[PDB]
Amino acid sequence: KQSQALPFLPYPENLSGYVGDAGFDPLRFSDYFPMDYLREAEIKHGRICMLATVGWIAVDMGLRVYPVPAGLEGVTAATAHDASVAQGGLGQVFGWVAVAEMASWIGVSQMLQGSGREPGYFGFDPLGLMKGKSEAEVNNMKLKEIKNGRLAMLAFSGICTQSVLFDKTFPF
Amino acid sequence: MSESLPFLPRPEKLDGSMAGDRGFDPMGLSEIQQDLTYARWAELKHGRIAMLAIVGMIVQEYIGVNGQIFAAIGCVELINFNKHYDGSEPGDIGWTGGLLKNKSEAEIMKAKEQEITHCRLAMIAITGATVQTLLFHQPLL
Amino acid sequence: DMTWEGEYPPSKVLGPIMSKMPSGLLGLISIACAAVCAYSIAQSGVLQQQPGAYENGSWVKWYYVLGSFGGPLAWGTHVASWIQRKNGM
Amino acid sequence: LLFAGWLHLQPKFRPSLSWFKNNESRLNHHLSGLLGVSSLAWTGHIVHVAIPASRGVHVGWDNFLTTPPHPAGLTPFFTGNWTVYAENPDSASHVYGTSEGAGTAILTFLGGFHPQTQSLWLSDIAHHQLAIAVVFIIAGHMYRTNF
Amino acid sequence: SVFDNYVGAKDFRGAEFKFDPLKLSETYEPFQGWFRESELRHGRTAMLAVVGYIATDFVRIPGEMYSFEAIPKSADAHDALIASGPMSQLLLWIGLFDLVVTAPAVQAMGKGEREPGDFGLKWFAPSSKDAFDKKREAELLNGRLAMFAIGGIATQSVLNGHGF
Ligand code: CLA
Ligand code: CLA
Ligand code: CLA
Ligand SMILES: CC(=O)O[C@H]1CC(C)(C)C(=C=C/C(C)=C/C=C/C(C)=C\C=C\C=C(C)/C=C\C=C(\C)C(=O)C[C@@]23O[C@]2(C)C[C@@H](O)CC3(C)C)[C@](C)(O)C1
Ligand code: KC1
Ligand code: KC1
Repeated sequence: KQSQALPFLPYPENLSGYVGDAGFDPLRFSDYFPMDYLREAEIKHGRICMLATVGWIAVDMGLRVYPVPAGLEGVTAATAHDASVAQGGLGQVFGWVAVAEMASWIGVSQMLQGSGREPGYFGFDPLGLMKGKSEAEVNNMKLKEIKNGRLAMLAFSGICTQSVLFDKTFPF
Repeated sequence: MSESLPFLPRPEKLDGSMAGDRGFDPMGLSEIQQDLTYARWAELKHGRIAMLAIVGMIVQEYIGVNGQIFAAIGCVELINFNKHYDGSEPGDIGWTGGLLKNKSEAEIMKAKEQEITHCRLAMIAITGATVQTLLFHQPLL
Repeated sequence: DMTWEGEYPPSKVLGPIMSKMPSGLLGLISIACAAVCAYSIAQSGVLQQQPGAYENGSWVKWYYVLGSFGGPLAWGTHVASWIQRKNGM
Repeated sequence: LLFAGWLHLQPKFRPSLSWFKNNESRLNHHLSGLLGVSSLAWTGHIVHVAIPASRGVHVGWDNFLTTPPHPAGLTPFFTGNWTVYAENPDSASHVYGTSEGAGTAILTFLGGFHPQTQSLWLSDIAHHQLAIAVVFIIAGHMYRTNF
Repeated sequence: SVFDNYVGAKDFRGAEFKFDPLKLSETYEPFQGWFRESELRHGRTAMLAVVGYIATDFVRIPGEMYSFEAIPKSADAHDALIASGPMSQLLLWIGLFDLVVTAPAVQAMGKGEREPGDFGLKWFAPSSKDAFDKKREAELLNGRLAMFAIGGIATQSVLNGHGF
């Protein structure tokens, strides 16, 4: 009845499944927006930032692709966006993200009209890793994804701001 | 759920009865058609033309003649005009060399499966072969 | 379905999102959209008359165009704030 | 169009009565595709074909893939530096149909008339049609279709 | 009826002091839960403010931007730290707290599921509600006195210029 993260606010009451729940949501976006959309957005914000904070850390700590293509030679992670769109690069990344996001949009749109799809469910599990696991263990691994995703969202925002404001690379 | 896109439900008219059925209709184009006979007729014909256009672009540099080809394809499409609207088997106009009388209908299905995967591949290839011809203007290399 | 009687419509005419929002939250959002639109119009006015910032349409900023469309959003959220208040939120 | 009228009377291609009553999907397409996309495509014609022809440049089907309509060439569009397309318009002494006195801007808001032809600027018509295109494409996202 | 719904009808001698001359709690009877959540908020702010004016006049935090050479007594700590950053840092986090915590707290108070003034600090809170009610009037009386104390300190330190 009371929120766990904020034990003076009531429980938001729309978070009752949803493995990463702290009862946290004070502004009650779960009251106004569908929780299937909100968890799909949290998961997608999470696994993008998990790749992004590892890709910003790797590029700032040396580690270019070898051999380096033309136009990406003296370039850090804070200047690799515009240098890659001039080289080509992100133009092909944008093309294949677009055909993934247009196809996943039909997944999100059919999830909000039924279809029983879990938010943040694609078929992508090629290395097994869920070969008949129990639902208490499936929901535990889903909690590890949301917790690590929630950390990398705050981490990338720290890394990207500090690398541009104080003008340094990631071991500041 | 769909085979090709496992996060999507399987399309209702895309049960596993035609060749090449990977459950791939995300935009739902098959919901409004009464049958997929005319669309398979168009998928096979686009693929068979693309298969000849791939080899036609290979043997054009590795050696109006094509005006006789469009006149020859046009005579075949004129005499078999009603077969696209009869309701018959898509792609079949009886142009086989006796090889299609063969093993049972599981083998006829895998012959149609070998055609429609070659049809779908050559449409991606002739789109690629003509775009990177118009941009770079190299034959190959 | 969406027909209604009396002095105020029910909450469901606001769509599936704003029908659940409080009237005070929709009221404060409306002032926030009105202030962003009024700031965007006034700052695009001073960018038009600045002699180094108007040439070839350089007075057009993307955040001031997007900010100026808070005007119709301030109209609608204050209408929606009234409807939630009449419906007891 | 004469084959399509024959085709959509054949028994497998006759559309159902519910397809004719689908008001939400028809307005969405007719605002986007019929109005907005065609206005975007007509902006594609007059930027690529008509405004070079008024600038003394021939752009036809033989050379339109290898001749950019602007010297900056579509990188100010994707970087958001859209003021490059309004940099130098045609002069007040531009001889129409020739390159003498001719500008390179493709999307202006000049207003008034070209002084020789006493007619609208083609760069104003292109920026008109492009702004009309965006408004109608947006307007075709109002109604509830399958999504 | 605010004196029976809420606690704090006391004076400095502990006698019963029903103090509402303008009768604002009867003119604005739905607002009296907001009136107590904001009286405590004004009270708990002024109690930290009166300590933070006196403790600044002897101790600074050890940075050079906060040093005694930069800000002379305590009254220049506001204006000589606006562009510096520390006033913008507390404006962010208090304003983030008031948007994310306090604004959902005052709507849960209006719905009736939390008490006004309660932000979850129940560690040293006694049970046996009258004992808690005695702690709230001690918070209120020290709060109401500090609201005049920070009014007195910040006014007298400007017209007279003296510290403490
Ligand atoms: C380029 C930007 C763009 C974007 C972001 C969208 C986005 C959308 N369109 Mg729109 N569409 C566009 C351009 C765009 N469209 C143009 C220029 C036209 C002609 C006017 C249309 C014609 C159109 C129609 C007729 C309909 C939509 C609908 C929709 C909505 C589908 C909701 C969903 O999640 O569907 C699930 C996902 C899909 C259907 C996959 C396609 C989604 C992409 C974004 C559309 C393709 C855009 C463009 C042609 C491709 C290039 C962009 C990029 C990928 C490189 C979504 C808001 C539907 C709607 O409900 O509107 C209210 C609808 O009925 N669109
Ligand atoms: C994007 C996809 C698309 C496109 C391009 C079209 C295009 C068309 N359809 Mg539509 N149709 C579609 C999807 C589409 N349809 C869908 C999804 C459905 C089912 C829901 C239909 C169902 C349908 C039916 C039942 C019919 C059509 C018809 C038509 C034709 C309309 C007549 C015409 O040619 O004038 C095109 C006109 C122009 C291009 C110029 C517009 C001129 C107007 C006057 C401009 C004025 C507005 C201006 C910009 C602003 C106002 C000015 C202001 C200052 C006052 C046109 C070819 C009709 C037809 O003729 O079929 C053969 C018809 O009967 N359609
Ligand atoms: C009304 C509250 C308040 C405000 C607005 C200020 C403001 C200021 N203080 Mg002061 N201070 C306060 C209370 C306050 N103080 C209290 C109660 C004490 C005694 C502990 C102090 C002891 C103190 C010292 C030793 C110094 C300052 C200094 C300063 C100045 C800049 C740096 C700073 O923020 O100090 C840091 C803040 C503190 C050291 C006090 C900690 C805050 C206490 C514990 C209450 C917070 C509890 C509460 C739950 C926090 C919630 C935060 C919320 C966002 C979640 C700034 C003008 C510095 C200066 O040089 O002045 C010019 C300096 O050296 N203050
Ligand atoms: C309890 C709590 O929590 O809070 C309380 C606080 C408080 C304040 C007391 C309360 C209240 C009363 C409120 C909120 C009253 C608000 C009214 C409000 C906020 C708004 C009307 C806008 C009208 C029009 C006609 C606007 C635009 C109309 C138009 C046509 C445009 O903008 C055109 C334009 O856009 C385009 C088309 C193109 C652009 O390029 C250019 C421009 C920009 C010109 C509440 C409700 O009690 C909540
Ligand atoms: C399957 C179809 C396909 C083809 C046929 C193709 C071809 C080329 N890619 Mg692309 N590509 C993808 C697909 C395809 N690529 C996918 C799925 C991704 C992940 C989203 C992707 C990402 C990148 C990045 C970051 C770069 C990149 C490049 C090249 C370039 C190499 C020339 C060479 O090898 O000498 C040739 C044209 C680099 C470049 O030079 O761009 C100018 C470059 O930096 N690609
Ligand atoms: C948890 C996230 C977090 C980060 C990442 C962060 C960062 C910085 N804080 Mg902030 N801060 C809080 C949180 C965070 N702060 C909180 C919860 C409060 C209480 C409301 C708070 C208050 C103050 C005050 C009074 C000052 C202050 C400053 C700095 C500055 C250099 C710090 C250093 O290196 O010692 C860096 C950017 C000082 C400053 O130099 O401003 C120019 C300064 O005077 N902060």
